[PDB]
Amino acid sequence: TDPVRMYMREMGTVELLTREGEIDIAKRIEDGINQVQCSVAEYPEAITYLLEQYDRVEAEEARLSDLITGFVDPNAENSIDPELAREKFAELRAQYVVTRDTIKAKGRSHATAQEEILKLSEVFKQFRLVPKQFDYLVNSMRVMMDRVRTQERLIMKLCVEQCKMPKKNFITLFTGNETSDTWFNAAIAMNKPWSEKLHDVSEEVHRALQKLQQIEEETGLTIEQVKDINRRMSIGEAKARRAKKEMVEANLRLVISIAKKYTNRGLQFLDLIQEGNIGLMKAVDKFEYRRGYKFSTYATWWIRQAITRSIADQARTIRIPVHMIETINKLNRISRQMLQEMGREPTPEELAERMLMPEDKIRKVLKIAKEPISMETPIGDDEDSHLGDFIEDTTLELPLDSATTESLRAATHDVLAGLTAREAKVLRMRFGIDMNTDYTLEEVGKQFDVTRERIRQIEAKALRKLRHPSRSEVLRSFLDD
Amino acid sequence: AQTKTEEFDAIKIALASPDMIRSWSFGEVKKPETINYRTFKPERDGLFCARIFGPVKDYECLCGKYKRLKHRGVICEKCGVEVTQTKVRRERMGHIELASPTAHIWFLKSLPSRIGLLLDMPLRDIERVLYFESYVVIEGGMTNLERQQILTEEQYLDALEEFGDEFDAKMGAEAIQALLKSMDLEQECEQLREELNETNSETKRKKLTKRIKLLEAFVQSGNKPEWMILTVLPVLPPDLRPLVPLDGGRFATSDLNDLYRRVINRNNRLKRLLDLAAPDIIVRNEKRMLQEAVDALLDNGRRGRAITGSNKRPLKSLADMIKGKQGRFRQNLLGKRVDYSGRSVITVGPYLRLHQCGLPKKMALELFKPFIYGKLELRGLATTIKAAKKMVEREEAVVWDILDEVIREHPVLLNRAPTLHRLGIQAFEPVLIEGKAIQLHPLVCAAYNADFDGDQMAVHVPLTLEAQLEARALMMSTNNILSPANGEPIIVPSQDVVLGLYYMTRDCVNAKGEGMVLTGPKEAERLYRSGLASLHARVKVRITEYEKDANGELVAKTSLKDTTVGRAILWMIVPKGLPYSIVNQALGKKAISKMLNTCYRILGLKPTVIFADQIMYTGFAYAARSGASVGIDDMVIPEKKHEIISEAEAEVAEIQEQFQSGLVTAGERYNKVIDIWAAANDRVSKAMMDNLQTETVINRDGQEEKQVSFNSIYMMADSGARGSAAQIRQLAGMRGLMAKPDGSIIETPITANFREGLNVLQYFISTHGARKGLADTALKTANSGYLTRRLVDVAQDLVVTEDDCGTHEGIMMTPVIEGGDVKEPLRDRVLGRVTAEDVLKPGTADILVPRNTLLHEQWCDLLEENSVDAVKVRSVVSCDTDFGVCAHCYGRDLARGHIINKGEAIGVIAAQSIGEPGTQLESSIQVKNKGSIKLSNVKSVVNSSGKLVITSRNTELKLIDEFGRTKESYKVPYGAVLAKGDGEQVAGGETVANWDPHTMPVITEVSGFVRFTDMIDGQTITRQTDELTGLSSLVVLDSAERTAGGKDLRPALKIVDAQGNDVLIPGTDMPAQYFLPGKAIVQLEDGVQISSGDTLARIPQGGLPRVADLFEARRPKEPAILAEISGIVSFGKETKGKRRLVITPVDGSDPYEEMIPKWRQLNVFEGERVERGDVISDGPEAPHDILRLRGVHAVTRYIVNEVQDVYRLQGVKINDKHIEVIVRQMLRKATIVNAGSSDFLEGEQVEYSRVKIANRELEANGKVGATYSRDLLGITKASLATESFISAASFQETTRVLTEAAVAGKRDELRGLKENVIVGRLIPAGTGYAYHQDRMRRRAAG
Ligand SMILES: Nc1nc2c(ncn2[C@@H]2O[C@H](COP(=O)(O)OP(=O)(O)O)[C@@H](OP(=O)(O)OP(=O)(O)O)[C@H]2O)c(=O)[nH]1
Ligand SMILES: [Sr+2]
Ligand SMILES: [Sr+2]
Ligand SMILES: [Sr+2]
Ligand SMILES: [Zn+2]
Ligand SMILES: [Zn+2]
Repeated sequence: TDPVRMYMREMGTVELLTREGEIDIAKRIEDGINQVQCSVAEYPEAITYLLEQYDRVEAEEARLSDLITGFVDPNAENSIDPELAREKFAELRAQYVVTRDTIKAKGRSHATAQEEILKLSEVFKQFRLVPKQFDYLVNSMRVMMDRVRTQERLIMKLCVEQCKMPKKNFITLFTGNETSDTWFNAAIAMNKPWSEKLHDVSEEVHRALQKLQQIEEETGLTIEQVKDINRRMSIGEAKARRAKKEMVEANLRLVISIAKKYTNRGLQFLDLIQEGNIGLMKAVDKFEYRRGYKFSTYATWWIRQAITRSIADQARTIRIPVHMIETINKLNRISRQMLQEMGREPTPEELAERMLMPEDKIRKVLKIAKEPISMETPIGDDEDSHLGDFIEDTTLELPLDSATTESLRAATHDVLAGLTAREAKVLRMRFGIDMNTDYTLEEVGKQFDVTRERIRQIEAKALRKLRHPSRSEVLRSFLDD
Repeated sequence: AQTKTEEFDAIKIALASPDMIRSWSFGEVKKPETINYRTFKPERDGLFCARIFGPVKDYECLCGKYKRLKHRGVICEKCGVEVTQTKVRRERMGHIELASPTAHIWFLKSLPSRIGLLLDMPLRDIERVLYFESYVVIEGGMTNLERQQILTEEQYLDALEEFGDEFDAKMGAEAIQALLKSMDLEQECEQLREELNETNSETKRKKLTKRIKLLEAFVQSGNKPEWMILTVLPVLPPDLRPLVPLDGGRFATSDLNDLYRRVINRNNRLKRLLDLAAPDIIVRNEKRMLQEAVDALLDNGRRGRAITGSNKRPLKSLADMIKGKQGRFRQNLLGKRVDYSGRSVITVGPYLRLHQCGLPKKMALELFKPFIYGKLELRGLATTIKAAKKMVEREEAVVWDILDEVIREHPVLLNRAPTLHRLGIQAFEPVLIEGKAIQLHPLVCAAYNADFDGDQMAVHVPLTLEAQLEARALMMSTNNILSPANGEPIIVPSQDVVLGLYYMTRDCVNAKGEGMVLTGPKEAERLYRSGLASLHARVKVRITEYEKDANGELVAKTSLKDTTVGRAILWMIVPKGLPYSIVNQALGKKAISKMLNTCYRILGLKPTVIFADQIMYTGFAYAARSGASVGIDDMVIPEKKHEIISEAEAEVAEIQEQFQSGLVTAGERYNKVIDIWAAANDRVSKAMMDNLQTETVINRDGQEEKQVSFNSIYMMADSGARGSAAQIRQLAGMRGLMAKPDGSIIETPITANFREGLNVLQYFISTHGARKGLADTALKTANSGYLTRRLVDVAQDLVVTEDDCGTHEGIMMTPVIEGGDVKEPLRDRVLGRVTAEDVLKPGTADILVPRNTLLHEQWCDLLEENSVDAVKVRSVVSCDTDFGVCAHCYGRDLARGHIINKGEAIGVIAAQSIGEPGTQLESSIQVKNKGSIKLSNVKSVVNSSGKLVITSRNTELKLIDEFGRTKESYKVPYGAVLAKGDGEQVAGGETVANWDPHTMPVITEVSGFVRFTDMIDGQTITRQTDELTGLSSLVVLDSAERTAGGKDLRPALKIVDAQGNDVLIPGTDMPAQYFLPGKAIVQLEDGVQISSGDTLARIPQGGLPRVADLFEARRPKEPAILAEISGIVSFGKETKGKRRLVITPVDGSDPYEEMIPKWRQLNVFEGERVERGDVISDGPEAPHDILRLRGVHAVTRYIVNEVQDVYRLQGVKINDKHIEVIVRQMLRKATIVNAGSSDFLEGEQVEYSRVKIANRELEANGKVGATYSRDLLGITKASLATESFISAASFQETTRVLTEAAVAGKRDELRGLKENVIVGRLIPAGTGYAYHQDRMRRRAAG
């Protein structure tokens, strides 16, 4: 086989790092996550979102799980108690208004304001979020970044390309000011051939800046402050993810050692390693360097968890649940015991006693535990034949029976023709003959001019004439079926 | 225009687009789920689904809310299942969206790589990128890497830092898809045509032409190279890969289902890994197996080998469904189960007619089951279908009466395994007989290879009026009394019928009642059955014979004839329109077969059928009356059996004395002793035919003894009923000689016959030939059956197109004469054939014999009196008839009595006519007419012994008669002894020239002693035994088997005088040294004096495999050398013992040279005017060499004659017209010389070029005349070049054909016969030929 050989040669180049070498990578992981957490704390909308989504679940009475478990999780500087949940989100709301009056006065972050913003970040770092709720907070900065650089690209499109302008003059004007319109109209005041020809598209350049300058009022930070955090956030995300790769790459040899034992079960050899590598992903994300224990012991449990879960979920054609798999494994262990202790073979009456389960349960599982047989199983060969060749189709109706159904409808049509006019219409509605819908006794009465009780009389009258041997000799032949 | 009509005419195959796959699909398979363990139902979005593929039940939903056939085409809002029939699960397909592009295995691994040839990159470079080992350059500019450059990770890192941005290179199957994305098909073809201008090449030119042929076919169809790598994977319908509960309870699933799961599993994992942290090592490895997952799904037997989850077997992949000896493509013909069919053991039916068979009562009731119900409700006996079902099952008396009414006038086909020729399936009108066995007519049993001992026959029943008519008009036994292989009738009496007529016609010396006058043939029956006269004895009878009139019929000649009593009774059986002389003689199998053959052409088809049955009825009756019995006393041993044996028994011991003494050597004893027993075996056999052949002696009338013996064994041998003369030899006389496991014949033969008790040693000796002969028979059917299969696949797609083809050209036909004996006359050869040119031979006064007319059996009689020779008749080879045979320019139908009607498939009959009877599989010139021998170019020299050996390369023999004219022409080769010189009178029956047939002797010129210079024993020469002169002789070995010691030594004989000096060759002052080539056998010893004319050294040169070898056009081990260009030809330079032939004419240019091996003996010396196609090396001729030089006529007659020679020795009669049909299928496909429209080499049909040349020279804007040379392809070399992918993938390799059809974008218009059998359409032959012409005509207009 080809795919098995070169995989061992790809990870063979990467050497194993042990002891203090593991900590060097582990330190970059936690510092990488913390740098991202600092970027979320600096963002003003994240403080608003944490107060907005808190009132979404708290207003719907006191709960315990689902959404509240994703939030809270506090650390002072499991079922979460309502006493502390109301307590921790209380000072955050108080810090939202006190660190706002200093921003409106003078500059954005002026001396005293800078002291309170750093105080505001300390309150935000107190909370820890579950990945489910943590992802959208990052998306509140990822999608909004695709609104700042995209609109600036539109400004650059209708000035540098449309008006044919050098890129040197754009550096000083679109960095020092950014906010005001002292770069758009100020360039025309110098009087230049490529500066005066900007009036042709003036209704699109600084007008589109209202989808950029409005962000300063939407979020609470200037263009200088928005780009400073978003670009810094991408650093921490690249810090952790790339360091987690090095931890996985070095411990790929540990995955193979565990995967070789579970080969005779069902799944292919390479499928066990690839699923085991996904188990190694969980063994790094939840791992800490503050644990003070061996990485190999913690990784083995997570790698084995991924293999054991997939080995029962997949492998077989018909899927067998986790609880049902455990009973099949229990059957095989006692079958080895009872065969040689007694003498011959364990009977369903005797096998049910040691399992502490009723006879109707064991005899049911034995049928489910059997793997479906292959289609091309050779039986005797000689003239070359398979199992799938001798299997008959029961879905198809016989051509003799198909002709009988056609003959029955043709016979009944001549039978209904012999009836006295209205007698045929009733039976064709009561039994749905030659009609799409089947009608009830109440439905005919209102659509046949006659009363309700009379319908029962003429129905039996029509039947009696067809119960006669002289008239219905052809219909009596269909009674054989 | 029609949109919803499913009536198709053509099928096309191309590469599928990812968007086109979604068009087939109805939903996406995202889960590897199948069926729940609790309730056996499809799950969500797995392999088995109701929302995607269709509901499991007929017109029902999964939950069971929507019920009854009321709802149709209703999409559910609770489940999402369309309320339709469950047959939708057989037609609807799904799709799997791949996260990463995975390559197709059919376009990658299948040689010589479709992706590889399109990109000009070897497979080793593609796989290393795809497999994730190295990068590849896609875009190029000023990066020094240009294109398709393989780069490692360490090389790619340094290359990006130096350049980057503008440079583009990717890794994996994504790179290959991007490489096929960037390539421009319009500009790649222009560049390749420019470079093929100055540097052309010869052998390396083929790969350059291969690329153009691949690129040009890719653009014209519009396949797009981007779809080579799969992005969307289609899924099979759940019904084709089903999970059905068996009788026991355990499920049964397809191997495809197990393969599909291991595709989606890693597809779902890759979708997870791409968003949940992506390290390159793991991601590339997940893409590595996903590519292998599709590879194992499509064709498992390529890259690795996947093992089933529970079973230890290779899984049936998507490719394995089509191929594998028994799949889906191959089961359309062979593995086809058929309704309305029966099977039972065959039995005799003497009371039945030729058109009647004895079909069982209980079988016919079961077979015509629906036919009973149809004519039971119609009669008014049964009320409905169910009431008619109860009457049949109860076996009512009235049902048997109706059953006979339906069977009457309804034909029934009878098939026997195996069918070698078409007569294996014949229609018969059944007669109801009680029993479980089927009765067959004894006469038609000769057509099949059937014997009533334990054989079984298939009983097929036609259903429609069209099927009933083509069984009576075509497949009926009465219509098929003649064989399609030859003009001789196949329905010929055998065994009991022959023995009955033989005893009836034979005469005795003096039986009861002799010398009577007898009034009519009626009084002959009056005497025999009453008990007054026997069947034998010569008695005069009054007979009234009716001869054929010129107009017909008035001739009634009555005369007294001298016959027997039994011959007169048989005349009543003989029809009126037949002479009395045909029944006058004692009738055997050879004589009775002539009766039906004469009765056919003289009267018709109807009279001879009634007569054929009348012979059978009378044949059995008089065979029973005779009472022939094989007794132990009938096994008569020759009077002096052991007397002859004793004369030869110790005669072996006489040579045993010579074995020890030294008169006759040990090697010469074995072949001399065996000749005594061979002569003794024939002597006992000839003595046996005296006490068994004519042993009567006791005659009451007179004192004579001359009479044909009335022995029961001789009666079976002389008539030819059962048992030939060879069988009687072993039983009464002597068994003969037996063979050894090696192949040699045993010293002492079995003396004991089957009359006496054989010995224990003798019986163990005889067993070897029994277990070897039958062992050959066990594989004879397999070898000849493959030969029948071989000839069909090449000629099946050939039918009669036109009524007459406008060419007055054919093949010269001469009666085959071997040495001085005629095998087959002109009458049997030119019978059926239609003449191309009128008869111009003078003999009797007449006004010409008309051409383009059918030669009748009576018309050929006129040519016999005039003695006509060499007639050019219109044949199958010389035909310019688009695609098929031209009817009139072909010949007669052998099964019919006239010309073959248009529409009938010739190639299928031609293949079966040779494959069926395939199971049964000169040296000295003698003159009879008086004259005188005159010789030209004589260079004869008289030797010491007294042999007139000629020292000339070319010698011809001529005879001068009384008047002074040439009579016969014969060729004399080198190394031959002439009896008479120039101008000598010869007697009637005398040999004039004699030479050894299987050798090439070397003759010396100078006389004297022989020196063995450079002839060291062991180093160059070895000792063995020559098998012609013979004794112990020196054998010269070629430069391959020689030892390492003697490397540079030339084997040559030096001629010296009495002193020791060399005798000079008359002409040059060079010493006499005759250089001997390899393989040559030296007879002379050292010191032996030789005269002028003495031989120095001689140079040496099956059955069914021979026929197979000639049809496959395989070149022999020693091919014959032939001159290519006519003119003044001279030799050039020398090496050791070989000559380089330089052929130069007179006109311009003409640069040609040849190289010839050293051991070959030539037929030219120096400065010879040689013509095109002359024999230089004697022996077998190469099939390709004859076509190259002699033309497309001498090669066609070469195939006919060489194949027939094999069948003539075995005793098989096959016409020459059947062979030439396959010859036309060998000559097709020709190489072009002159520039026309496309390339030079290529592969275009002969007629395809003939349509081209007729269109180019007049119109079509081309004006160029494309010159073509005919090529020969032996069956399998021609059957591959079919213009259909449906026909090809039937017998050829399936994966290669389907890939070639997809890339080129081929269309199958369904014209071949094999093409329409697979799809389930009417055959473009016979009845369906007139149907097929209605659709082909409306393609141009519309
Ligand atoms: N024993 C015997 N009989 C033969 C043979 N050939 C023809 N017949 C009989 O001749 C009758 C008519 O045959 P056709 O072939 O129709 O002759 P036709 O065209 O000249 O009328 C049939 O009688 P039928 O079946 O009763 O048909 P019909 O007379 O009811 O039409 C058939 O039995 C033969 O070789 N042997
Ligand atoms: Sr009314
Ligand atoms: Sr036979
Ligand atoms: Sr047999
Ligand atoms: Zn439903
Ligand atoms: Zn022709």
